Amino acid sequence: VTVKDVNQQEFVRALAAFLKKSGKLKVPEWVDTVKLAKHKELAPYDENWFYTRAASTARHLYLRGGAGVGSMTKIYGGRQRNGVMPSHFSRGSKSVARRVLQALEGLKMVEKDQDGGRKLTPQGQRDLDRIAGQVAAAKKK
Amino acid sequence: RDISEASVFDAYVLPKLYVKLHYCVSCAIHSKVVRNRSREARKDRTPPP
Amino acid sequence: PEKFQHILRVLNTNIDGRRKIAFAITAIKGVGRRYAHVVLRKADIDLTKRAGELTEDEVERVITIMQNPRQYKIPDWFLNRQKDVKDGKYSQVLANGLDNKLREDLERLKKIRAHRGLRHFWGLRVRGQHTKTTGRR
Amino acid sequence: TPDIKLFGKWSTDDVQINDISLQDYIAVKEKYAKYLPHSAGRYAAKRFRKAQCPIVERLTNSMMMHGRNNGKKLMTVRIVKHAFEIIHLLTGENPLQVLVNAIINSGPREDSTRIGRAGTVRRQAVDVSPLRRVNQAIWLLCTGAREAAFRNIKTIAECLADELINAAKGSSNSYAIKKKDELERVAKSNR
Amino acid sequence: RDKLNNLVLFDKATYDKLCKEVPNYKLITPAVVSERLKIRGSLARAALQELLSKGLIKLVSKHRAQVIYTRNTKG
Amino acid sequence: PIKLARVTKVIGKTGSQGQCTQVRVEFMDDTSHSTIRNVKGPVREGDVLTLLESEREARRL
Amino acid sequence: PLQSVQVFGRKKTATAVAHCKRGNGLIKVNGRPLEMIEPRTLQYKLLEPVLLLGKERFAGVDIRVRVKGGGHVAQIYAIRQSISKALVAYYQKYVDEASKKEIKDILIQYDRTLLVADPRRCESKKFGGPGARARYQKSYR
RNA sequence: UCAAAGUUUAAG
RNA sequence: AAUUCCGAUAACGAACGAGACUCUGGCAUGCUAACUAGUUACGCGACCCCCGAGCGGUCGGCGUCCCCCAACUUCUUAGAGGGACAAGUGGCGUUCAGCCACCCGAGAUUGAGCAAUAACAGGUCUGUGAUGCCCUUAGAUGUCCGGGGCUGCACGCGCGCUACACUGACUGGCUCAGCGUGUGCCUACCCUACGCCGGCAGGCGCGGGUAACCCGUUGAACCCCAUUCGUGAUGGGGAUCGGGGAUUGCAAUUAUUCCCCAUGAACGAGGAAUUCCCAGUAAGUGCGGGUCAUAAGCUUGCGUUGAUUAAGUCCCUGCCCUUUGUAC
Repeated sequence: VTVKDVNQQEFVRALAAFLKKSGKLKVPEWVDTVKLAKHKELAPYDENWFYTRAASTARHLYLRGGAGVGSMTKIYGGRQRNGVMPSHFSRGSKSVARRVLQALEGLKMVEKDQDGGRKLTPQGQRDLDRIAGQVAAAKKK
Repeated sequence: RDISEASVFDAYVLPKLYVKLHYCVSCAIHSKVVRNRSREARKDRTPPP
Repeated sequence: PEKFQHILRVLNTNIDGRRKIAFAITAIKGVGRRYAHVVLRKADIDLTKRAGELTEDEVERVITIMQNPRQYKIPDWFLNRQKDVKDGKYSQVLANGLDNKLREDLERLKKIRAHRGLRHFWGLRVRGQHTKTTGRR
Repeated sequence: TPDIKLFGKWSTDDVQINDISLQDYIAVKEKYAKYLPHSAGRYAAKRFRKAQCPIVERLTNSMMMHGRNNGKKLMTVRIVKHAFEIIHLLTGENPLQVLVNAIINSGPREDSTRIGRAGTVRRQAVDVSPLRRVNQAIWLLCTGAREAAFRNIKTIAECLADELINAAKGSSNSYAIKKKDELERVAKSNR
Repeated sequence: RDKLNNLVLFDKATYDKLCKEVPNYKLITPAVVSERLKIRGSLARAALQELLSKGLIKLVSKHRAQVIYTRNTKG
Repeated sequence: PIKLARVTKVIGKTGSQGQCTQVRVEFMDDTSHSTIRNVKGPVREGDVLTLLESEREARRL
Repeated sequence: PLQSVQVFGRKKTATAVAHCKRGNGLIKVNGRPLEMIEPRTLQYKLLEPVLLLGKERFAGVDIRVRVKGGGHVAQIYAIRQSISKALVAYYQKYVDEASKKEIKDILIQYDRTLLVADPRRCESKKFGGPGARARYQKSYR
């Protein structure tokens, strides 16, 4: 069983837990202080969010390769309340995406590809698709 | 038919309420007893059907 | 759980213990949902708690962080007064102190007889918005 | 599932319509009661095409209302399902039957058509069409449920359930059933 | 007319009322608990989660906006 | 007495603004009976009205 | 020789192509089974044909579907049309016509949408208003 | 099978 | 739908308009087509690591590495054809013109473009090296440079945006578009992938792109799924205002824009009034194009989600014909 056979929501939860248990990611200094994108009124309520979005980046990379930082900002984009003016798009934070991608690089989940942009690697394909199998074998539900 | 149903007398032919009315022009025209006519059709003093 | 305060008195303000802590603090002039959350993370508090819970030590600990942000790594940006003319400091002004700092700046512009102070003095819009159509008070 | 079609969970059969008039224009079953109350459904094409649209779909559509909820069907599909769940727990019996009953005692019987009458407006009573009775019922009770659910802690679904229950029961307690008897009373007052 | 003031606490009498009464209802939602009592809403949700964990009330559905709970599952 | 009545012939659309269909009705219980009446809403040949009154019979309006 | 059939469904701008093949009846959209896709409230939709006709009719025909264009709902209505249409086209060609006819009848009495595609498509805006038919507000006084 | 509805630059 | 027809007949036979027409929308497993579409399913020739299922075979899944001496056009682009006519069946209609229904299937109706006569003393001389006359013409009403102003606020009106929340807000997560546009220019500069530095706006490197080639499977929003919050002017709302930081520019103070922290107003659905709209429409929802160094609360396009109610009538407001009255 691959990762596409699993309900992607409960996948990223399991991948995040995996990345915590490993405990060799490289969460930078800011995490606590940072906003996460110019969209946001607030920072994340889940205090160990870095692990979660790292997981989310990895799974995105499995599904679609060649994803640069700009591509990672575009995917983590949304609405921007101008408040009294109407809403627009805004690309997500670059640096956090870049730190996530550099963290995965150190893990050896991923590798910077030819023709630019990240792709995940075999050793990364391991973990992603291993935990998919774990989720599939959780229970018939 | 409701009255025929609840009549005492068998069959019974009903009555009729007769009135000769007298409209003056104003009141005739307003109540559409008489419309106007074109200058040539004014002269057709046959009644309508 | 926790049957203690419920209502709080901190830095001249009456914080609703009834409220949840990150949003309870913000009652104070000078701290917004950003800064309160930051302050709570540096305190290392389970912020799911209500403000009516919490030990008196914990609330004092929070106050000390809030007052002196840069000693517990609350960075430069998260500071409502950066590079503030009266000394070249960078810090976060709170409570009546904030309102006093504001009044000093308006008073400074007034004393200078700058444009922006004059409009402030005249009770007009300062940030060059059109005044033909709006703010009829 | 292959022989008989459930509504996710609920049954189509054993849903008896009382009033021979609401019948025909309530499509809880011809035989045709589908899985979902969402549908592609171009039922606005011709005049009476509307009548053969299912009543649970029609209820969903009516729910999808008051600016901010315009077009948000799935939003309201979920609402409907939750209201049906809540009806099942609270009342028992099929929530589709409860809904049908509500519809039957919530549509008017006669209304007062605004005729001119010289100049100043005084109406005459007239006797409403079954489709029109079904339409009104639907929107009345949907609206009553909506109006209930604004500024207090109560989900739309829950309100929607409470309205349908108090319509099915001749409660004089739902918005819709009370509104209907007020129209009827006005009608009688100029019949 | 409306001015509704709620509780946010483990304040004894209400907690006993939750343990006795709430498991006998048919509809058990945070909203319905809040209208029965004078309990906040978040407090109501937590209380209903505790009763789930204890095994005194039954899960119907656990959806984003609305959760639904039932009587014990009697016999 | 709430009498039901099946429509035999939808006659023509009256009402000031155009609204009340003038409808000819068979009286359901005893089909010898046949009145006319006005109706708010969309009507068609072969449906059933619920008449609360059963003795009024409208004409022009 | 293999039994291949590539049939499309449409809805506004959603070209869902379902591709039937002599297999064991998996039925997966893009790269995943019918229990995600993930508007999810509209799961019974993309299930409908299978639920109507049963697993017995599908049984020996594996169907890989690919979708693009449209939005979430339109895509579901496309795939639902397509997989049913594909099944009918398989039965036409590599089974027998009386069997097809029976399937077609069973689908249509449920809904004509399953085979016939809606012509309805987004109407063009004209100047003097924010949309097609609505106009900008008139001032008068 | 009839409620109320008056007036219109000197400035071409 | 139509001065559209049929039919009547001191008229006859014509012209315009309407219709036809042009573009568009939707049907074609039919035909012609492809490395600037897909590839399409094969072949899996594979790479590839346990990638997974699985003892191992065989399968599931993509990323792609793929050319060409694989196979084609289902999806794609766009050609020229076809395709619906009121043609069929039943009524209704002078058994004409036609109307209604139903079959087959798009059911005459997808939506635009074009658009007569005669007008108006409508607007436009501030679009023109279209232009009469009048004015002015070196201390210029010419022209250029500096500065200011068109943005000034007791107030009144018009089109707009944002809201007043929990059918919600926030924080995560998941996941689908379509018209377009783009440098190497008519006077100085575009779209921008990828890599680092920066919380953020942004900065610095290298690349691709006169474009179905690169941006770009344009990974849009709403939506969907888990968050907390709990009817409190509340975490709804985001005005006003203080401090800082970016870019555009020759120059931004009267805040050019953008980012950040802080501040946190009225507003709890709007009186009399009155606008717009009938099908993928209204409404929500974003994204293009225009202007544009800097750049949309406007506009003009685009899709995405998708209702209620009508299928009628002359009551109001108007319009078209006929008769009529008229001191206009």
